[PDB]
Amino acid sequence: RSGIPVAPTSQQVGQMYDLVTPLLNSVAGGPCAIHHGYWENDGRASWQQAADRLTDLVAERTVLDGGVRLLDVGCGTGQPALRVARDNAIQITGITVSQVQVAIAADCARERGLSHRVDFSCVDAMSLPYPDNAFDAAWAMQSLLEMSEPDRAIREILRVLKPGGILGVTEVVKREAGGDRWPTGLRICLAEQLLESLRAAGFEILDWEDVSSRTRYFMPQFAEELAAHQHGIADRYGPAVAGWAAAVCDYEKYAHDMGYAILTARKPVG
Ligand SMILES: Nc1ncnc2c1ncn2[C@@H]1O[C@H](CSCC[C@H](N)C(=O)O)[C@@H](O)[C@H]1O
Repeated sequence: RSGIPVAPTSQQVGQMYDLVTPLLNSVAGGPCAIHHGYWENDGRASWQQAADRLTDLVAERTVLDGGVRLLDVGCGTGQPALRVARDNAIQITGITVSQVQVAIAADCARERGLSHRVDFSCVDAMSLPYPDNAFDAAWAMQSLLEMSEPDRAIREILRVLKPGGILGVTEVVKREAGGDRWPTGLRICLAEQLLESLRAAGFEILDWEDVSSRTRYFMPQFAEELAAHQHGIADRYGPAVAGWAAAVCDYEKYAHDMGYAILTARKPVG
């Protein structure tokens, strides 16, 4: 029944990422995935490696052939798009509200020799410039819950997908109804609420996988990485970034209530 509970504007979100990007890159050792890792065992792989696994799982579910056009909704620094573009002859349109991320993503594309397959733009997902029925597939890897009006973005994605087009969504969720923003600033949402918003917009749900048991290593491991780079965060990156950093390192107060969802949905055929 209930959908995504519904905040910062898209410009404000872009600004926050403009500010925090250099810190994330520093922690990661370069432009990085900005999503949780997925582990096969008891947390052995680095979070970067585990994040690449998540990317690969999403690509498996969404890139069904060569020669398709894919919209990466909230593309971060473009690292996941470029990972997939290395080995898939497809066209990815990556959109983000952060001009810092656009610039980094486009440079990375150039450096890697992948700009024939991937391009990046500063575009608000709540208002897409694209015609109806433009894309074979889409990703929203931890982007929908950052939006002021996620339902609006979901309807736009449905609009610009072709009939039968596939959407893959990942998100940090409240694992279960037992026991509103997380201390990191992320909107609190159940996977069940995300599903209901997708359905309500007109998507067919193909699959939901609750993978909370595979991703639980992320917050502790990323916090430890962050803590190494924590000196002078407030003076070097600004107080907003310092507040966010403090929240991540405070993960023991809340992360046990978090889980993770991989959703596959499609625009009805026609
Ligand atoms: N309204 C909006 N329109 C487009 N992108 C948005 C948006 N609100 C937030 N985002 C983007 O969503 C991303 C969240 S971080 C996820 C990044 C990427 N999908 C990854 O997996 O690495 C950021 O790039 C942020 O700028």
